[PDB]
Amino acid sequence: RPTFYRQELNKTIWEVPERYQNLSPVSVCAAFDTKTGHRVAVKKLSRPFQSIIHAKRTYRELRLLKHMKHENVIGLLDVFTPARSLEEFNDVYLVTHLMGADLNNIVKCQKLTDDHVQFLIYQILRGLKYIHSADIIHRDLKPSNLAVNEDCELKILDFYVATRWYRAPEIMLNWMHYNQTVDIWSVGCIMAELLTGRTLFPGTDHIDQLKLILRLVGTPGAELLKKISSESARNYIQSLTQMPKMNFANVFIGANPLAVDLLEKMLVLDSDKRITAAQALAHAYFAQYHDPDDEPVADPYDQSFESRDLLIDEWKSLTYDEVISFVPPP
Ligand SMILES: COc1c(NC(=O)Nc2ccc(-c3ccc(CN4CCOCC4)nc3)c3ccccc23)cc(C(C)(C)C)cc1NS(C)(=O)=O
Repeated sequence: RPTFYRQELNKTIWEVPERYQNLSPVSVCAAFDTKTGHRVAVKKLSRPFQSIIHAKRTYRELRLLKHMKHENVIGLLDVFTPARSLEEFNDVYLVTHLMGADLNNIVKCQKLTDDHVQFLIYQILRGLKYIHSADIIHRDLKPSNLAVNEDCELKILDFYVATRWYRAPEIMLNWMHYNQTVDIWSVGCIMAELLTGRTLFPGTDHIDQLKLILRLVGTPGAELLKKISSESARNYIQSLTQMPKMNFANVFIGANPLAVDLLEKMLVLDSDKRITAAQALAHAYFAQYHDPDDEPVADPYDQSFESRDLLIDEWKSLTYDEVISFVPPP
């Protein structure tokens, strides 16, 4: 067992191994990992076991993070707790490599080259293909959840920019039966923003969001309309598509034609018709980076726990097991 030390950061108590030094708030903390000389990000979970909902969420994140092993996806470098036993186990600390900045603090400087956009979007899709192959959906893809380094290398993460502006319409209409391309829609909005410099759908409330969206991708067609069980929902989406339509070409004039073609494939109202991460990676827009032999999928992920209703203490023990069973990668 390592030797921990306490400290208070912004009225917040932090107890971590001496290994991590110079903690700095960024709850998350940036630190210097003495074992490697590299800067890392340390995330302390709020009140992990305060409720059954928190407990399961805590477990959910540890398991998922313990399984993520992809260049373009946040990975777990270390996980610890000051508690010497399950009895006193009450805090969880997770560690990952510290990244330079968000995709938000990188667009507030100047419009990126089309080549720069190709590379960034390619990495998002490469990461997304991986996460999707583990039967996992992000649901909150946006610039603030994208970490990029000095080498323009990207990693996808989730902080527990406007979510809604990158949110898929079927989610704001509460159609509950979301498919993975819900993330592809977000990617489309992101890519649009990187190419034009501006937020594609800058809505106030979600209603305004929906309206802006439908005026661009068009009124729901017959084919999509038949898959909507609810009649009030069927009518509602139609009521929201009463604004003077707009076209793609127009909104992305100037951009690489390959780029606008891909956007027309991501920004499709009917989620069943959106291109997938895998297909997208093979799009000619990415001819320059695409490699069928270096776009890995994930090992089968066991999330049978999701369909479980257990007591807090059960979730807490399972989580504790995961903490002690952690073995750092090479
Ligand atoms: C919320 O839990 C999830 C996490 N966890 C997660 O993202 N956790 C973390 C998110 C963010 C930082 C972080 C914070 C700040 C900085 C430093 N910033 C970098 C940018 O510049 C400013 C400073 N760097 C990293 C972390 C650091 C250490 C450990 C975990 C961290 C990841 C994922 C995907 C694999 C699908 C993406 C899904 C969920 N969802 S789930 C399992 O619940 O379903």
